[PDB]
Amino acid sequence: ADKTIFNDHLNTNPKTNLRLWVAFQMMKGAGWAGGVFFGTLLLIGFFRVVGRMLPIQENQAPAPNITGALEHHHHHH
Repeated sequence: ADKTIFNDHLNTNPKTNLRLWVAFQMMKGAGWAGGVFFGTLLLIGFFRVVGRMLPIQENQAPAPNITGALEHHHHHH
């Protein structure tokens, strides 16, 4: 009893190692990297930009304002 209806041991098996390597790389790589990067960036990125309107404007303007700036060029003199 040895090879006949037995085998026993992993015997390295390149096919098994290859699948394990690719599986881990794809899972951890695509999942973690792609998941967190693409997932978070897209979620928080798009939501934060559209929601908060970060890109320009924001809400107001640190400028004194007072009452706008110029409705259509005026002159009080």
